[PDB]
Amino acid sequence: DIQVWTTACAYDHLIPGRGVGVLLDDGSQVALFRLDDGSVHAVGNVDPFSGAAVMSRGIVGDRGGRAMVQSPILKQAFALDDGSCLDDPRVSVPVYPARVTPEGRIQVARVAV
Repeated sequence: DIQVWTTACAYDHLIPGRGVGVLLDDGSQVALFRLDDGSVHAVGNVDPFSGAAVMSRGIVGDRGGRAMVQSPILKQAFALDDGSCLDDPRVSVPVYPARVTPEGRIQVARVAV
């Protein structure tokens, strides 16, 4: 595995709970969120039911303490940690490594060979 990092933005430019769409080096589309605990999480931007590129516009919440985003129309919950649909175990979005560098830059990786 190699991680190919795309720099999203300055940490202090992302408001907690307000997702943003990020384009990775290979064209993958990502929904990026910062949470109240300071963490950043990147999941697939495409709703896996409708194909709508709108996940970044979803509402961040909790399900039994577990951080999630609800898709905008269909209102289905996806865990931010592993991209699993919490409402339908057979469905998921991809999850992408996401970090904040010591200097305060948010990056998102895709994994390549």
